[PDB]
Amino acid sequence: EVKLLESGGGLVQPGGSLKLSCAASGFDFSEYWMSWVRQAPGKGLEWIGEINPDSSSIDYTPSLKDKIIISRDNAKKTLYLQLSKVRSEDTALYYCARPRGNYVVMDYWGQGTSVTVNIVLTQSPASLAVSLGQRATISCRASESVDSYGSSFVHWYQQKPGQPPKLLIFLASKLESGVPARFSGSGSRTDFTLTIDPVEADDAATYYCQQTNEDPYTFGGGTKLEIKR
Amino acid sequence: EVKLLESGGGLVQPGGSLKLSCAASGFDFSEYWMSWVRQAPGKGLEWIGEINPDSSSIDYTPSLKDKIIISRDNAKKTLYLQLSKVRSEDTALYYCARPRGNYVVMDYWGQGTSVTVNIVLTQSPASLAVSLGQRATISCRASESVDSYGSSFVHWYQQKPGQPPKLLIFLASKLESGVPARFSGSGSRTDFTLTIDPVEADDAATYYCQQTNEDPYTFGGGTKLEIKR
Amino acid sequence: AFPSSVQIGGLFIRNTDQEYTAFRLAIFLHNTSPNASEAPFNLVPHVDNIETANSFAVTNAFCSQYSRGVFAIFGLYDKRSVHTLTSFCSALHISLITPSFPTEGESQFVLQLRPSLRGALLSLLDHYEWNCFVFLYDTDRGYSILQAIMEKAGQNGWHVSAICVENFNDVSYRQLLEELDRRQEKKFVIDCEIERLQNILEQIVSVGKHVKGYHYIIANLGFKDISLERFIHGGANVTGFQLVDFNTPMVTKLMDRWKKLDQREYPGSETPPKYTSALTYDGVLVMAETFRSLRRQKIDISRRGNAGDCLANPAAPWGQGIDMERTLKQVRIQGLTGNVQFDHYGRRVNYTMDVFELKSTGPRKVGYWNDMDKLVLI
Amino acid sequence: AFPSSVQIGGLFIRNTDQEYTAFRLAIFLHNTSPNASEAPFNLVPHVDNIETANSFAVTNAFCSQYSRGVFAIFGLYDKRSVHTLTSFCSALHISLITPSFPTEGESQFVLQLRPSLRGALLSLLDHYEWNCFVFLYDTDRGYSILQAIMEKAGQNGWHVSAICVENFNDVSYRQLLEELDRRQEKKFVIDCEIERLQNILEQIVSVGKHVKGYHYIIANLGFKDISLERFIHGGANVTGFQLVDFNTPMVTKLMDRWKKLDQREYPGSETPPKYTSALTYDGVLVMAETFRSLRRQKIDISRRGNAGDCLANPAAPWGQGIDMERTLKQVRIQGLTGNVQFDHYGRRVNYTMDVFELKSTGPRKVGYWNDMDKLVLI
Amino acid sequence: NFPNNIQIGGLFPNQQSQEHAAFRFALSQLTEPPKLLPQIDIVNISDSFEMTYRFCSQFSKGVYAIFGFYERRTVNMLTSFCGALHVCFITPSFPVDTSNQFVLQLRPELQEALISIIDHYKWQTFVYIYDADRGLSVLQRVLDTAAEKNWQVTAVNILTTTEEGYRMLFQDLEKKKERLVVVDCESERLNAILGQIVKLEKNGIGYHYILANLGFMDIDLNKFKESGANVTGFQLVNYTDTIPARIMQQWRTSDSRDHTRVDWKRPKYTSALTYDGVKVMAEAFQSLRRQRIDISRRGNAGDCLANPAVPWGQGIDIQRALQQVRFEGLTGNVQFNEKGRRTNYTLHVIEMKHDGIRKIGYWNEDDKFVPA
Amino acid sequence: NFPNNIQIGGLFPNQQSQEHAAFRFALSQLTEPPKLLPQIDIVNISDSFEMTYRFCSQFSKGVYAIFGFYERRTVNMLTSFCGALHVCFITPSFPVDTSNQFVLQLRPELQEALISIIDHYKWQTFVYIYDADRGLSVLQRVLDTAAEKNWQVTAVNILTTTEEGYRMLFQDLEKKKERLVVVDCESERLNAILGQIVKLEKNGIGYHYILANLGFMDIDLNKFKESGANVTGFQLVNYTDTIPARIMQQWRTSDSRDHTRVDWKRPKYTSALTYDGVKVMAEAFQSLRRQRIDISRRGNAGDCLANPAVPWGQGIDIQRALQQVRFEGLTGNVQFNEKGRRTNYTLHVIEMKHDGIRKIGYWNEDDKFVPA
Ligand SMILES: *[C@@H]1O[C@H](CO)[C@@H](O[C@@H]2O[C@H](CO)[C@@H](O[C@@H]3O[C@H](CO)[C@@H](O)[C@H](O)[C@@H]3O)[C@H](O)[C@H]2NC(C)=O)[C@H](O)[C@H]1NC(C)=O
Ligand SMILES: *[C@@H]1O[C@H](CO)[C@@H](O[C@@H]2O[C@H](CO)[C@@H](O[C@@H]3O[C@H](CO)[C@@H](O)[C@H](O)[C@@H]3O)[C@H](O)[C@H]2NC(C)=O)[C@H](O)[C@H]1NC(C)=O
Repeated sequence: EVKLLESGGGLVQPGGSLKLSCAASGFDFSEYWMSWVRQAPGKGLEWIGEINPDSSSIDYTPSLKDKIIISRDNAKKTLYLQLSKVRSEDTALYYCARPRGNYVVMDYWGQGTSVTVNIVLTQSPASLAVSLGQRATISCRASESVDSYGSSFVHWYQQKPGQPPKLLIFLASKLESGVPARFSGSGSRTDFTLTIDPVEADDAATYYCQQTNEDPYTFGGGTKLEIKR
Repeated sequence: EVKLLESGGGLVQPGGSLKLSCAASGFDFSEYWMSWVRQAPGKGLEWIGEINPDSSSIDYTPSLKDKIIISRDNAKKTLYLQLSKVRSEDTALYYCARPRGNYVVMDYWGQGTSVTVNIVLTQSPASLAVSLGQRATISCRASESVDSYGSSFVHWYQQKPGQPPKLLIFLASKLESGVPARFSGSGSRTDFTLTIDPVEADDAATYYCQQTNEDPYTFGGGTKLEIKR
Repeated sequence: AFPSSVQIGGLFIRNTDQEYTAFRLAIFLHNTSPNASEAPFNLVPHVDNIETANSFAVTNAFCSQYSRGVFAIFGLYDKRSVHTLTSFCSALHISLITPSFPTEGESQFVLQLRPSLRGALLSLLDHYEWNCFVFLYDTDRGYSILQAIMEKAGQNGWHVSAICVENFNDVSYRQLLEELDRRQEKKFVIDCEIERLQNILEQIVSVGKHVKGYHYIIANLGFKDISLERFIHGGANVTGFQLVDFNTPMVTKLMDRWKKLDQREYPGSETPPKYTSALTYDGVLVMAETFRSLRRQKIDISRRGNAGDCLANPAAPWGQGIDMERTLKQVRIQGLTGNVQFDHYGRRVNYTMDVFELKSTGPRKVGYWNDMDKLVLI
Repeated sequence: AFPSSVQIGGLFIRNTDQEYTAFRLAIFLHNTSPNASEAPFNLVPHVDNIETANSFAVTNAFCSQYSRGVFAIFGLYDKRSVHTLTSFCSALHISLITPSFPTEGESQFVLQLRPSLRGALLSLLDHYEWNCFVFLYDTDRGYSILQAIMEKAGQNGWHVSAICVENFNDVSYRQLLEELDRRQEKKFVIDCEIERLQNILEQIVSVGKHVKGYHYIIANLGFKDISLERFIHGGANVTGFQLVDFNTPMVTKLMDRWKKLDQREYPGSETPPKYTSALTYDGVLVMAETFRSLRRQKIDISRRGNAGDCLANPAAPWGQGIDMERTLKQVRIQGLTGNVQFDHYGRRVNYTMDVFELKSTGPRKVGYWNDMDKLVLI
Repeated sequence: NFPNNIQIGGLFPNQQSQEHAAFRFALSQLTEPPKLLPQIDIVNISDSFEMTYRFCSQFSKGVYAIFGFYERRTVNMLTSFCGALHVCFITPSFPVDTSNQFVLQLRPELQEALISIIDHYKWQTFVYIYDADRGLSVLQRVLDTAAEKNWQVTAVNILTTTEEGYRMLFQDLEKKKERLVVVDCESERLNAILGQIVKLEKNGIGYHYILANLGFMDIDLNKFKESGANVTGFQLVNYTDTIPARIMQQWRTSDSRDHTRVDWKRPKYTSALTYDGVKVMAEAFQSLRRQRIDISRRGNAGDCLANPAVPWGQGIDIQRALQQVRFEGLTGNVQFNEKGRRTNYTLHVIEMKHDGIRKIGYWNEDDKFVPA
Repeated sequence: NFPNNIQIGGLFPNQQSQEHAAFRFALSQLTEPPKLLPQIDIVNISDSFEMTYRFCSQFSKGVYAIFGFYERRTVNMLTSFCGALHVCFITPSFPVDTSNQFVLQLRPELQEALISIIDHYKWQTFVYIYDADRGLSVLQRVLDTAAEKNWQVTAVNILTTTEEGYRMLFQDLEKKKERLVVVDCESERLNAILGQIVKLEKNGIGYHYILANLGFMDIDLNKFKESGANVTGFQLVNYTDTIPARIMQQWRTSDSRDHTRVDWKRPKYTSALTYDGVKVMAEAFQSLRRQRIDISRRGNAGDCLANPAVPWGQGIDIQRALQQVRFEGLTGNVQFNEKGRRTNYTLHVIEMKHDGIRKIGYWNEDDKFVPA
């Protein structure tokens, strides 16, 4: 399991150049490319930019590309994203993440930090609450193909408010490493279906279904599950 | 050359048995048969008897066979001839002789002794007298075949009065051994011929020709030869 | 309602006119014979000459025989064609018997009439107390003998000089023999083809290694079919194996019928039959026995709907053929090679082999090898 | 007034097809040839095959040829027919030329084309410095070699083991070879017939005496006409004599004409000609040359009055045969075997022979032998 | 002249494999106007009946070149079919001693480099551990060299031996001070073999293991680091050079998804061989198009099983286009001799002695072993 | 049936010889009603043309059996003519190794008695002096025995060597204390050989000559009596037994004078062989007449030179008549085997050493050498 550190979320001056430091501890960007994603409060996450494994070509955001530039060092394993003409709407929560395709254990996003200066899928049921020891099925309908290049290309990531996001299931064939979640895609899955058995108190989070089959991998509305006491 | 001894010629009583001792010194009758002959004074020699080499069968005279019996010992090599009813005419000169067919050296007659109690051949010239160093030819005409069994079968022997006889030539192919006489049978020899070259004083003797082809070998009238001074 | 005339095929390779002659002799004595109650059915082969078999020609022959509607197949394979033909019999459910070298692992629908020489050779090597020798071999008949020799040498500490003579000519043979004589190696085990064995023996007697003091082991099923006359004069240690016993009424009857044969009608009749001809005759005999057994159990075998393409989109197996296979491994005949018996896989059990040693008066029996009593010497 | 067609006869024995074909080829080349000034007369043979030549068949053939009216006779004799035939050519005044073994003493009207091997063998034995060896021989070609070996051994103190192999079979040959090897006798001189020499070499290589350390001397006029291939591999010491040289323009012309031939009309043409065939060809050449020389000296040959009975009450010598006998010894030709020179007796004088030694690379020249310079090695 | 689209067939063993992902990526890397159309098929590596069924089906389809794998059972059948039908075959599987020139082998021979490596260390007595289902040609060469040079070789089959046999072998080896072993098998089986070696018996002093395979870093030799256990291995693809690093970067940063699940594990050399096979096929077809030679099929060829075995006319020209391909790809320089096998290659010899990865020299066809 | 007179031919070498006298005396002894009429011819035993002319003339005259002599030049021709024309030949000359059954040899073989005598005296190194014009079969047997028993034999030909060669041989022999000599030749030549030996060379210390012949007392060896000179000869005819003494006595006392001049003073054994030949011919013809078998000539013999041979039918029976003849003569028992040569003979071995004639033993075919 790789380790990602992202701390120092604080307010910034109006219009000043703000930088967020993200560290890939115990690893390097040479093996897996690092990508930053921008998410707002009560809104889906959007890819703020991507990098290359060899640190050759770096991608940018689909909404505000030229407004932010991210520089990363693989040998130092440290990434900093600077910006110009930062506004109130531009001060979104930028979180780094390691590449999910390298490994399930390597599919560990950063801690994430917020400052105060895509994939179209519908996940149901929006509200879920079951006791410990129960099984629940969540279905996310999508408009694109159910499976891209034979196997499925849909992922579900369970993120909590104030906690680091974790990718529960990836491509319906490789679930989360370290802690194997029972919820994973199976069958034909015209709607991406995940059956969790059992849920726990630590699993009280919103699982957003991002369809990696449709470029790019962006979290949708998601489905929130809790732990009934 | 074999040695023969015959001595003891003397007068005998009327009708008594006479014996002549003939010794074959240095030899034996086993190798060669011994034959005794009888010759009267002024007459040709007649075979008084013949013996065998193995001393098995003994022959007798052709004129008086039963009147005289001759006993010979080969190991002792001694011959003695006894007689019965001996008359004046029966007292003839008895002479032994070794076999002439064994060898020319073995053709040595005995000395011969006289006591006082065939082949038809004409030899010419009867009277011969030449100096030393001369050659003489004598012809002996006969009535039988000139040659018998391939070669000739006539012989000439030179005997002197009071001397032992000696065979000069035998069968016209083997002359006298010891002293090789030049007179020998040669050529076709319708009459027995012998060319003597040269004559000597010791050769003054009468040569009698006997035809061995005509049974038996008996000396004829012969021819007399001498030495002129 | 078993028809009298079956449509059995056959497969033969080059330099196999002797075994073809034996096959035709066996089919003649099966086809025309008295005691019709012992053979109420006729036999007509469907032969195919292959001319130095590769996999393509063998596949074409198998497909032609399948299109012709064969019941069993009498075939021969080399190293490069043992697998695929067997694989065909592993898919089309067509029983097949061979006189070629046995192999392990396949089993199913292929039977091997040639018994394994592994046990007899290992027992003879252990009895002679050999520790250091040269093993000359070829790769044309698998690698079972080489692997067994390597395993025995590893488990016993033997010094085996394994030399392959597949691509060796006469000059290389002479050089190898002289170099081996330089290293004072006088103990040899030779396992090659009959022509290769003849060439090796000819080069050995040409160099002058047939004198007393040299040991040679012939690793073949036949010993009297090899021209071994100069080795008698040289007095070399020669030991071989024999499968068919000539002092048998059945073998001497076949010998009488062989000397009764014509010259040009059946080629190769001038030579006494080898072990392969004996295996071919035993294969025809076991074929007749297994068809009589199929008659006995009152099972009717016919191939009418299963006469389609050689290779189709689905599998097209013969329904009764499995039963035929079940019948063909349960025989108890006595042929030239002795008692012919098989197991679930197909190898031969309870087979008697004779060890022959060549001496001044000629080869003579020393002992016999079975698979229960091992080697017993007389 | 020379007659265009002579009535020449010929005599041949059993196992003489190669020499007969050489004689026929020589007659073919002499008769139908260009340059009629070089050959103004034709030749027709009167050939009689004798079939195991005893004296009666040879006498019958000679009398038949005498009744035919022959002039010169090309004949071959064994040991049992050398004398009487020569006698038949001595009183009857008929010239006769042979490629058979040389003989001394008879001379007169007998000509011998084979050169004497006595001097070359004695010189090679003296050069090799031998003192103890085994002389294997037979009585089929006289006793001159045996007597010469005995005389040389007596004069030099050699240890010669003279063994006759006339009545020896294969088992006796093997027993003799093994007993001789038991006595550490590794030096051999073999002088036998061609078939006997082949059998001796075959038994030697069968026993195993062709390895290095054994010395063999081939006492024959030819060395390349015998099958010597296993001795090359064995590396045994082999030394032999050769009479004809294949690097001669006349010899290679004959070889080129011999390779352009048929089979059934000229049997036994598959091999290069032996020394006897070369001697036959040289005899035909010297026969044509002496007929031309007889034509040159302005003497007319004829035979009409001397054509009566073979065995008559008086002697009937050929009147002009003395001139032919004189002319036969005055030839100065060069043929396949080299310069053909004759003496007052008849044996070939002033000739050349070559010495060959056998090893891995094959036979090659080591030296030459003449009767004037003796043996000279290159 | 040459159509822009041409069909190629595939005899792939499994659909979920790293070789399949490398095949798809290498086919997606094509930009030239000649284009390749894949006709992959998934069958047993054994069971030559199914393999020849698919071969006949693909020949009826009308493919030009076939890329696939085989075992010892089906190598002879594929070689004979490609030599008779004159159909070009390109394979990354093991090479064989006897094969026609119309089959192409991308795996370099390891029958002479192993002998040179053994000669370097002056080995005389050792234990050889071979796999039966791999090919006995290398074992034959080792045995011939041992017989010629008077060596002691203990030849052991992996499937024949067992636990007690391994224990008796190792207790026999431990009695000798110098303990030398060579092994040769595929890395998938070699991983379990090395695990059995490490989790039962402590190696310690000696045990100079020689891993006779084309891939060295593919083997997880982390437990072979505990004590001693000197390793001598061979490597074909070295991921530091400019062209392989660029190619791996393009593979990693591409958006082609690569559907064969995780394609990393330990990059395997078979994926590089598959990439090189696609590269040589594409470049050879491009060069053949550059020469303006007609390769269009004159109708259809449905004669996989027919009594006239006449081959198609231009197949010899297709083989000629394949016996000349040349470029620097993942495995290095690529070249073929007259026999149609891989020649003119360089193997990096890497030896570890309780320290880490260290290269000691390189092997060349003409220069033999050059230490460094 | 059988006519009272039957004609026999003779190939005699010389009219003036002891053999002719013995022939005439033996023919004069015939008193049986079967009478042998003689046709003798005198020729040199050489120039085979003349001798086969004489043979053909005799055959045209119509002889039944031929008695004569042959040498090495005419042995083969006479043997072939008698084996082809089926004419019975009886000879007292030397025996040969190879001959047909229709020729009869009266001289017993000496090739085995000599070897036994040499084995008796434990000879290892010796000089063997042989005559070329006698037959080399005995030399071949001696050489084979020497090679088998590891002997040293110095083979010397009489005509080849000279006086200087004899001096060199004798001065080489004198260097060794135990010098040993074997000689073999006819007695006429052996007399001159022995005179050469006594003329200048010492015949004293050592010098154990072994005279290999059939007549020991034939040779005048009174000069060999000087000192030492031990000689071991063989004798066939004994002039002491009752029957030879009786026949010799009958020869001494003969009414008809014999031919030549002298046939005594050590008479030759060949005369005894001629007497035995006449006796066996007479006994064979008498036994054939007793059996009442027709042997009359059914027409004319014709000539030797005919394209069909056509042998006379009863001639083989004549050979049969020549085979079962058995009695005692001058040479002893006369018996013939299947091959037509004399067998089962007794040879008296007489060895003298400075003392006189003394017999040491005898030789028989079945008993080998029995000393006495
Ligand atoms: C792909 O094809 C190969 C070749 O046919 C298959 O190997 C074969 O598998 C069968 C099993 O269906 C084996 O048959 C049986 O094996 C058992 C093993 O215990 C044995 O007890 C039976 O008597 C029978 O022989 C067959 O031996 C085997 N062929 C070999 C090893 O050469 C392979 O299984 C196939 N793979 C798949 C995934 O279909
Ligand atoms: C009986 O036949 C033999 C041979 O068959 C005769 O011997 C031969 O005699 C003549 C002399 O008349 C020899 O000729 C001479 O040869 C010498 C050799 O040194 C030579 O120098 C003379 O110029 C003359 O040519 C001939 O060689 C010889 N044959 C031999 C020895 O084989 C014998 O003469 C005949 N008997 C009678 C009574 O004629």
